[PDB]
Amino acid sequence: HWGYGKHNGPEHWHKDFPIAKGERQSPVDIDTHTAKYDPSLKPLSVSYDQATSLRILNNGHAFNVEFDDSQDKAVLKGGPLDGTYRLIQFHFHWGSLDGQGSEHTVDKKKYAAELHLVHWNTKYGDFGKAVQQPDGLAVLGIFLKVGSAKPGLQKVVDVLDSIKTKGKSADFTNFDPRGLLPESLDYWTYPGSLTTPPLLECVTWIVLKEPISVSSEQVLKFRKLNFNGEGEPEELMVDNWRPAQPLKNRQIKASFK
Ligand SMILES: O=C(O)Cc1cccc([N+](=O)[O-])c1
Ligand SMILES: [Zn+2]
Repeated sequence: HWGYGKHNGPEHWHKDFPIAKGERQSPVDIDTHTAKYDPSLKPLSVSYDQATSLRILNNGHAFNVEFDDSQDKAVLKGGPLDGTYRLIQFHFHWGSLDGQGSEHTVDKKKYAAELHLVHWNTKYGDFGKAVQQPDGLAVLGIFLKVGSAKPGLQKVVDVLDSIKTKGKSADFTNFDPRGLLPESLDYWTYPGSLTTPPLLECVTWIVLKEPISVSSEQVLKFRKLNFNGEGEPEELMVDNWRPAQPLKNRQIKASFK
């Protein structure tokens, strides 16, 4: 099934998911010179004080930190959005080396990794219904550069040994995602898609301008994860990023001058 090898990676996905060649696919390259400042954009409202993390899962593609999304406890609002979007999970994409790993690029620059905080529009009731709608999801994307450690990341890094292989989970309560945010909430936004199959065109992307810094040691621990299941040939979970897709008939808008 789909993955990130030679035989099953991004360049193959269209055969099972023809929307891979669609009009609003993600990620994209962000051309900072052509993204226009939109004064009508609002500040983003990230309200994570009541967030309830529950579990961390290796799904064979990344690891997900899952939240209780049965009430409006961690929500994203404002920005480009109408209405309220509940946090369901976050996950990352990363490289085999520090010079690649992000999905979005900035003037063709690849970051070492990219964090995706996935939220669904409460007007649709549940995640599965929301992904069927063009305004169903809001994904907050945050770039990771290698430098100083991110203290708030370390709890995640240190549990990864317990979820080495596909289908492993571990309890992961009381994790505060605020510790993964940069200082500024300046952002770019555009309409796009899930970046893994089924590649549904249901996402308002909000990509923060300011990266977070993580240490080399932190990203090295991401790269010890496995795509494979327990006792299968080990294949390191690295390069689990989809490359930039054609922008087509879209505009990327900036919240900032
Ligand atoms: O790979 C999946 O399981 C599908 C999926 C589910 C939730 C968010 C997603 N995203 O692209 O941000 C993709
Ligand atoms: Zn993602």
